[PDB]
Amino acid sequence: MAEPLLVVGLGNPGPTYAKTRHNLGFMVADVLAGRIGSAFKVHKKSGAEVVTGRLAGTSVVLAKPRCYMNESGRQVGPLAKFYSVPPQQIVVIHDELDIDFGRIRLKLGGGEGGHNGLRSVASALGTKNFHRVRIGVGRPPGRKDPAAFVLENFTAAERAEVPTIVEQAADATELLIAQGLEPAQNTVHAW
Repeated sequence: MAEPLLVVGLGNPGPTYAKTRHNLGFMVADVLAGRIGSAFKVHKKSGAEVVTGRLAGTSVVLAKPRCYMNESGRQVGPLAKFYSVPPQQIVVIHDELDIDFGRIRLKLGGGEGGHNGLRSVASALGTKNFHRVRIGVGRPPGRKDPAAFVLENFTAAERAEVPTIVEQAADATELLIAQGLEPAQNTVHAW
């Protein structure tokens, strides 16, 4: 019993892109893994960044693509096969325009803000079914698609609810394994 679930953290390491809101995966996982007693291993290929930590009780594998979102779908595929884990019931932390910054929504689907980061993985797996966690970053105001704006942001307003996301993300991820998704998504909708 107790198979290591695959937790995918969406990160976009780039020249100016490593300082954006697209680095959620490895930026948030850093502090939570450090506390539980977990170090990150660099296995450059499909497992560029992986940490095995156990929250709630069961040990899970948190993988972060250190490549661009374009290449993200190419990371999960081979990695899943190594540990013989089904890439169906996976959780992926990612930023989306679905809601404003402060609260988050964990939902299964892919067609809002980060189309490529959704498409890359969805098209590679040949299906959706992924229940990803969407961090609300708001909808960048403009006559152009947020696609262009979300690649470089410096809005002090996003910083105000950063601590709020931290507490929610760290608690919800553990409670997810502890009981289920309902208690978790109810809490992030309550606070």
